[PDB]
Amino acid sequence: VVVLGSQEGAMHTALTGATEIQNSGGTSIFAGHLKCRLKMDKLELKGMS
Amino acid sequence: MKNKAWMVHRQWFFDLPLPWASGATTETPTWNRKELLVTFKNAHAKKQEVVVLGSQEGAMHTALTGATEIQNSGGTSIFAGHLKCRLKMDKLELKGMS
Amino acid sequence: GWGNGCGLFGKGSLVTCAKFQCLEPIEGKVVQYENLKYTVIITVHTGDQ
Amino acid sequence: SVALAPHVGMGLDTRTQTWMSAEGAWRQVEKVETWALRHPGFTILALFLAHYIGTSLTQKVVIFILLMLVTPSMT
Amino acid sequence: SVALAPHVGMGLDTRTQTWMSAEGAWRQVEKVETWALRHPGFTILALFLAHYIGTSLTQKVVIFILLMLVTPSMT
Amino acid sequence: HIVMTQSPLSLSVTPGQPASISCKSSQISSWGSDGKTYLYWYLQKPGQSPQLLIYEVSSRFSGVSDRFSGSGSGTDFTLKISRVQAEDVGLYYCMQGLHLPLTFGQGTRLEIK
Amino acid sequence: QVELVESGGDVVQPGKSLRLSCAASGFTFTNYAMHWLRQAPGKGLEWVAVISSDVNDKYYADSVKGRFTISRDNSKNTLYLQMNSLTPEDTAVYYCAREQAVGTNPWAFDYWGQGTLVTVSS
Ligand SMILES: *[C@@H]1O[C@H](CO)[C@@H](O[C@@H]2O[C@H](CO)[C@@H](O[C@@H]3O[C@H](CO[C@@H]4O[C@H](CO)[C@@H](O)[C@H](O)[C@@H]4O)[C@@H](O)[C@H](O[C@H]4O[C@H](CO)[C@@H](O)[C@H](O)[C@@H]4O)[C@@H]3O)[C@H](O)[C@H]2NC(C)=O)[C@H](O)[C@H]1NC(C)=O
Repeated sequence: VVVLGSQEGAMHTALTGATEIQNSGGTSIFAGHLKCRLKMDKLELKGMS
Repeated sequence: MKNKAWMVHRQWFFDLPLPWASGATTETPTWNRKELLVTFKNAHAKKQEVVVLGSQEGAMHTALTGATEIQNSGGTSIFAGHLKCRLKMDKLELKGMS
Repeated sequence: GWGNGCGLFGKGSLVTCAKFQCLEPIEGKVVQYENLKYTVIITVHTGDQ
Repeated sequence: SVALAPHVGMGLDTRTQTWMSAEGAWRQVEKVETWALRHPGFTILALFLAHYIGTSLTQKVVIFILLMLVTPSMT
Repeated sequence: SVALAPHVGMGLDTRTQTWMSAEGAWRQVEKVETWALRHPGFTILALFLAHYIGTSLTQKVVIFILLMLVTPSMT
Repeated sequence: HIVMTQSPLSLSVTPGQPASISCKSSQISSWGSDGKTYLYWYLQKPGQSPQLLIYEVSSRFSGVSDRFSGSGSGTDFTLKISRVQAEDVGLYYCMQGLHLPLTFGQGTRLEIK
Repeated sequence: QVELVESGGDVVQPGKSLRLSCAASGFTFTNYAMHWLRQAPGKGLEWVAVISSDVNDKYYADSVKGRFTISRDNSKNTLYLQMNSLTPEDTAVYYCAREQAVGTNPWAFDYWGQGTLVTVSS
């Protein structure tokens, strides 16, 4: 009976297409996208006059 | 590796992608093809980072799927193979005829 | 660009060197034919107990 | 990396059972089986391609089998 | 796990560089090339199979290339 | 010769409760070339040898329970335990690895209240 | 799985030199920087000396600088510490710490030895 070993190197090459995200404290993801609407009705420019 | 052995083909050993060295038992060996372990990751063309990719022991165990294990532990005693021989029975005697 | 202290706008070069130290290497050893010792055991059907 | 090149079929074959000869036998087949179970649309794509590139039934079967065996094996 | 189920084409796609993209873009291609250079006779066998199965200049080439892609990576 | 000053010297807390240990440096232990912060947290269990819990400011070491987490950026670092068990008795020596003559802190003590 | 076991610890009168030995097992020794650390009874952990991967490079704590000597017998897979001009203050439990398995620091501790006790008294 023999234990296979440590699968970290195999895991790292099995993740060859995944996207990395920084995980320290808050798991602040840095990849992604967001759709947002810009309602610029109340917005003005300084010093038109 | 790690108190284990295998009888791999020489060319297959020379082909696998891991950083090799002269193996002259000297200190501070210099490894060729270090890029197989380090992985640089430019995130947003803002800066660059370095990783070491961890231990390849489990992947190497998988990459030995067709190899034959032997008992290097103790006395490097190989227990796999075959041999052909011929037997000259001209000099034998039965010890029981009389 | 100017936000990084450089007057010229465009793409800049960058290098990242890191000292790589190896832990737990794997040795590969040949065998020479002047040091190989086969062993054959021969047993006669003596009828021993 | 290293796992992609198993020491299988190199040529040295002996009576003694090799390393992981029980588990590492069907590993490649199970990879393709799981990939096929996970991605079903490429089955339809391969059927279409085999039908439209093969003029004989045996050609269609061979093309379909090779397409199923090539893409999960590639990735 | 085993380096036979990479996250190459499935799932999300973002603008950021995925982990180990440039290092592994050509990994399987290099594997196929080194296997072919190490075992040349299978090229002859694949040529034989292609030229003796369902021959038409497009099929005769697609079957050959597909088999030469299947066998090394499948290994 | 960066001297490490720890805020708590004795932390008596009931089980199933949080805990915050502070190890304040005399200088920012942020290596400029890589931007990392080399602050380590060890725990010598009573009648035992010291272990390594968080081998950075916030990246915990292998084999460490789920609850041990750190923080801090330049000089005010923390060791947060979420739910204290009965095994947490020990001495939480912090350490800085930034400079060669590395110096431990005096080390707090945790007991069950 | 790594095992670091101490040796050489015993009683000694002040001024008499002593040589400590750290036996190592469970990993390739020649590639790892090794350390010596001590804990005086009821006192905080205090690092003593470090030897890097290359044998020549060594460093010592200023409180003990010039009194100790650290050596590496990597062929036997063991570490050597030479204690000279011992003081009754220089009594503590001494540890043998390996280099960090994963990280960025060239020198760090991840696995500590069982510990040996040396007593300097009259
Ligand atoms: C690779 O990266 C590592 C770590 O990331 C670097 O390690 C450095 O190692 C050197 C020694 O090899 C360390 O030098 C020590 O510096 C101490 C700093 O003290 C003062 O620092 C200021 C600068 O802020 C100087 O201007 C002063 O003059 C002081 O030096 C210094 O106190 C210490 O000397 C003391 O200790 C030694 C050993 O105990 C005594 O022999 C000596 O007499 C004195 O008492 C050292 O000189 C340095 O701190 C390490 N740096 C870091 C970040 O850890 C490597 O240098 C990097 N490069 C290579 C090639 O490895």
